[PDB]
Amino acid sequence: NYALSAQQLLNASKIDDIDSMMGFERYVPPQYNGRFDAKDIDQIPGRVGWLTNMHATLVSQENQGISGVDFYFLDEEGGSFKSTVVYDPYFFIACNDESRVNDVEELVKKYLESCLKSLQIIRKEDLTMDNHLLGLQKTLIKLSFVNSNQLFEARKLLRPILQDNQRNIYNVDAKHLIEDIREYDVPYHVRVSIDKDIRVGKWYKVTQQGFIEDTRKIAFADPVVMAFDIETTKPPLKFPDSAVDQIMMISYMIDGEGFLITNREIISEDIEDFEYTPKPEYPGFFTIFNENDEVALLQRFFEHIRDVRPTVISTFNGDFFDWPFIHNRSKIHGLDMFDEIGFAPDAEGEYKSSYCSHMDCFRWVKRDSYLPQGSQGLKAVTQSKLGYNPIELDPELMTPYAFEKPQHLSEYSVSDAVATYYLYMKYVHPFIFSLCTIIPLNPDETLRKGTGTLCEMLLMVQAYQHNILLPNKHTDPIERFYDGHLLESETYVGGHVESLEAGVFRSDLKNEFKIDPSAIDELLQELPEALKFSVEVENKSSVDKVTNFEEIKNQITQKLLELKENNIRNELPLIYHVDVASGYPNIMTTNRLQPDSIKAERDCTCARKLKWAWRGEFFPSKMDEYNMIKRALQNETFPNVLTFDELSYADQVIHIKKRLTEYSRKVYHRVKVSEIVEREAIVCQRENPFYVDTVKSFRDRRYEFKGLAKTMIVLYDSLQLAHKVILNSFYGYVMRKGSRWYSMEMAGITCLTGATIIQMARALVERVGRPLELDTDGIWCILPKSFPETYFFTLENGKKLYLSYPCSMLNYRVHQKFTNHQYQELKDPLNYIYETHSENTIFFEVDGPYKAMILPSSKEEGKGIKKRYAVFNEDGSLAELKGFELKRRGELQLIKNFQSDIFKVFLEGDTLEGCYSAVASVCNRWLDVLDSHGLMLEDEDLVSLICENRSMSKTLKEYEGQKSTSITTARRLGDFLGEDMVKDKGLQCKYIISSKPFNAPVTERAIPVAIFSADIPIKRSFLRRWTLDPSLEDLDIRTIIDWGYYRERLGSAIQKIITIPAALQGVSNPVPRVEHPDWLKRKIA
DNA sequence: TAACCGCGTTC
DNA sequence: TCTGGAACGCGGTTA
Ligand SMILES: Nc1ccn([C@@H]2O[C@H](COP(=O)(O)OP(=O)(O)OP(=O)(O)O)[C@@H](O)[C@H]2O)c(=O)n1
Ligand SMILES: [Ca+2]
Ligand SMILES: [Ca+2]
Ligand SMILES: [Ca+2]
Repeated sequence: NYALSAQQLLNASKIDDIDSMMGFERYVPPQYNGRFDAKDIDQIPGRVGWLTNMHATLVSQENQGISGVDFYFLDEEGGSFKSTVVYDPYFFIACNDESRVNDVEELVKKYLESCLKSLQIIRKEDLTMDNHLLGLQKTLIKLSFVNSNQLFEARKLLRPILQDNQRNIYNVDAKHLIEDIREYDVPYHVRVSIDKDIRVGKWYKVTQQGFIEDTRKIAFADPVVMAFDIETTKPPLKFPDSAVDQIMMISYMIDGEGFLITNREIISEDIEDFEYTPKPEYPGFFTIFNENDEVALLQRFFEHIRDVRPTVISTFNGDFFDWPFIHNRSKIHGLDMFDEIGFAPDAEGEYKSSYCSHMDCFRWVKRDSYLPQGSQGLKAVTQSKLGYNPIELDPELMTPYAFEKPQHLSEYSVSDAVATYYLYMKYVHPFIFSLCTIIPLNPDETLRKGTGTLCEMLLMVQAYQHNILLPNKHTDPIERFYDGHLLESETYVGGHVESLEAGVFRSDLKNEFKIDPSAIDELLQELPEALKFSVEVENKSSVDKVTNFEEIKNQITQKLLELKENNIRNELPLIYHVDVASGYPNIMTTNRLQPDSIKAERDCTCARKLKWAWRGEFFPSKMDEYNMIKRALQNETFPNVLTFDELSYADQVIHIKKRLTEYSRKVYHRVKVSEIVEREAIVCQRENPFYVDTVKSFRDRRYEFKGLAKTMIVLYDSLQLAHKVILNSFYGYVMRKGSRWYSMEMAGITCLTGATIIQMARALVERVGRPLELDTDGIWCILPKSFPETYFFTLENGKKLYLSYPCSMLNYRVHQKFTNHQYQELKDPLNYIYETHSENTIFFEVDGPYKAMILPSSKEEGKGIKKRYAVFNEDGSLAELKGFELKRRGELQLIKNFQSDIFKVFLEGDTLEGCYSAVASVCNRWLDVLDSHGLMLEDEDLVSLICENRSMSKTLKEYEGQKSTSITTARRLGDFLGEDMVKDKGLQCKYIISSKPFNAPVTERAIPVAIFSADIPIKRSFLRRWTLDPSLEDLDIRTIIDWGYYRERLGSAIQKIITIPAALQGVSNPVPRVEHPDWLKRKIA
């Protein structure tokens, strides 16, 4: 009813009251009936402020509310204010016929009498419309409304008329010309922010005309920024519960000033003031508020937020723990957190306020940090991004340390707060607010929304600003068939990966090369052109201004000629990485790839016929058994009591696929059948390049960031990764569900074209050297030391121009075989003149030379290991480590600690055999611990090394009908500590494999490690039940551990990184205590 | 055995 | 409701 506007107006009245309490009274700008000129900004009457936030709202006439957006400002005088803007929400109607739009308009004027406020004829460009490249536009009816509810009230009324679309059959209505509705699902506050070009993070003069952007102001304003971490009482071996657990202490930092509140009914002593300063750039003075009760703690917390009026509250995982814990504690205690500090949970359950953004730094880590999930806890993030190791305390030991050593518990509390404040200010604050200047979202949404949604935001701004009609969101095809088979998956062949060699490759050991002579012949033929290519395209200069071109040319010709006569050679190597820079982006731009450019047979040489690969996974069942399964389901009854037809089409196909899955598993002994079909698609080179240019803009931006190559802050590159996070999702947005611009064809052209390029690079490197590993756009390789390497052109300006022949010899061939000579661009739009030119932004980059690269080998004959290796810089430091369990989250700590200790030893020795002998000494030492059943290890160190931690993605209940060590652990954790420990997601499952039950699967022998920290009577009872050994009396873990399972695991690793690779390099087993697979035993003969 | 799955990584 | 992609290692399951 109209009550929705009453509820929403009552919310807006309490928000206004809270805003005023926090210093955000509404500012109405002074009247001026004079002209608005940007140069007159100081003359126009108004208020100037830095935009920090923005929220949609409902306002009254100053009977139903009017939609608007409050904008929250920080003024130059240190104060603050908010200012509202009113804007009628709207969406469009498209027609089937443009000669009868007025007939359509009349009908809509009557059906939506109680909804419509305005109606207007708008013209927009439709990229799906014929001859739209010659100026043709689509006519639309723009329906406007007072507030957002009346818009949704219209959409509810138009759904009947849309779903329908009687007379004598023997020889139209105004309702049947309504085609679809467009731009109906744009979030209101985004619609306003886009139409008015208003962005958080920019300065404005709020005037009665509008917001006047003040480009003179360069820096951000300085908001009051606050961060806090809460520590609570925790049941031993169990998780905390707001229902029964109190808050020990809240620790927080306002603007570099640290504060700590203690609950004196849980904290055993009044704590005196102290300081925690980890690095001198992170100063932590801390003042303590030793309050007696939790009430006095929650109230001091609330009173302090009201005092400092903070516009940014930062947390670390505060949406899941801190905020809902404080909320529940305050509700138990009669406090209403909303009336206190204006904070409350929203639909997604996160905690937000109107006057203040809540910045959970965990959301930044997960999305934009480019950190492995095994390093996304606060401890790791602090080390990698802040540069110190913070205070640590066993969570099993926080609750009792409240009484025994209170100061120690407090030292941990401040540590969490100091890390969170400075992590926010040095990383999340600059990136999020700067991203708000280009993305029409408030800080809360810019921090949390998926990168795919950030891309749609950027693309919608371009579409609106070129008057391009938005496409509706993609609707997923519920069912699709191939050759009569139900497809369970449609996809494209993506990156090309190749393991080519394993073993140890090091700059101080010679390698055997066989140099194709025909390869050097070609390289000599293309050398002159490719050499001009380096100065004029790679370096953007002129061969005439060079002074050493022929010198360098002759020097390169010699090294190649020698390697032509002297083909077979045994010399020291050149370890190199070669990668295409912004590869997938540049491939799309070079080829002018955008979803609206992919078209089928149409009148529309703007061909760009490009190839992609289609892979389909279909049920082996034919359509006839599909119908049988359907009819069988129809004869069945489903719950909500519901016939199969009463169900939604999607739900029906879920059922059909499930029963079809079981039928194929029996009758066909399979579930899916894969078939790869090569396909071709047309890419028009004259389409509106709004998508292509949006990617081009962000790519050129990241080039600048990377161009900040320093040889004192490197955080510049800490943001180039940010541009990459957006660019990568620009390639993925085309396959995203619910996308407005979708084309599998475009994503497949990008992948297949990239594979073609990387295989061309490999095809020549193999004829000139030895390629080691290849993945998507990169190639790890070793080249002879006598191959032409680095050269500097001498310019008449005294300038020096880099030249890596190995790179430019490939770049020239790329620009010779993959250049788009069909790129067309609008020269003069007034008379529609298009001009064609050749475009190729695809370039390779080089890394190295590197001291050492270690590549592991498979346990299966012939196969290699992909996406895993270790590289070392010439100074001994670790350059790259990829794939190994050391980095991965939750692996057997023994393998992680063995790998950390083993890789650095691959640098010692003066021969390939001596390297393996030194690395084997470390292997035998680890084997000694496992064969010593941990005799020289403390029981604590042994559990740490022998425990494997796994994170259950979902809840145990959703894993029904499935067996896993994580499931068995979580089930056994429930039987011992209650069903409450298995309620939240992300359950970390720490377990140990037991020897008994003998002859039993590993999954049935996963004992949770928390049982060994339990009471001695509780220990035996559950161990007995889990070993199936009633006689059990000994409980030393050394007696229960299946030392053989752990020895086989250590052995598998030794075989893949050392023994089997050594055999492929000719060396004999360097760890005979680890025996070779039988196939390798046979090969030695 | 061959086919498949969950997790967490490299692109 | 909100929601970028595919290729790959490893240790387990099932029938
Ligand atoms: N999280 C990621 C990382 C990479 N890619 C894809 O992998 C391609 C190549 O990977 P990479 O070389 O890491 O990306 P580039 O953009 O080429 O970056 P760089 O300049 O470092 O080579 C990217 O273009 C992108 O399409 C992706 O889709 N998602
Ligand atoms: Ca904490
Ligand atoms: Ca790349
Ligand atoms: Ca790179």
